[PDB]
Amino acid sequence: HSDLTFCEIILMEMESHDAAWPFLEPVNPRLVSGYRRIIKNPMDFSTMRERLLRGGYTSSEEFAADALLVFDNCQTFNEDDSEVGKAGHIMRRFFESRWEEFY
Ligand SMILES: CC(=O)N1CCN(c2ccc(NC(=N)N)cc2)CC1
Ligand SMILES: [Mg+2]
Repeated sequence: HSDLTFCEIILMEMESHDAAWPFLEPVNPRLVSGYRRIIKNPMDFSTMRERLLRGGYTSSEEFAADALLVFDNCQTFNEDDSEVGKAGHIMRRFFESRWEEFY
């Protein structure tokens, strides 16, 4: 239990973060040329939200794996100096620092 309440806090905080806009909804491969081919396990904050609300996280580590998948994917598809990439670095650093001051 106590693991999952910290997941709620950090996901709520990532959901309302300024730099969260690229990650709130699943990427739409129809709009994003080449995303289907490059990103084999897409992940986003609303899917983590859907899974967290339904209970589908056994431990905080599974939650963290999805979080890190958001930022691993962001770095695979977007150049570091791109507008989405810059947002993603800000979000990844945010997650990592928040996660470490809980564990
Ligand atoms: C999460 C991720 O990797 N995404 C890449 C594709 N997305 C995107 C949005 C806006 C621009 N820029 C523009 N002028 N339309 C480029 C790409 C957003 C999600
Ligand atoms: Mg990693």
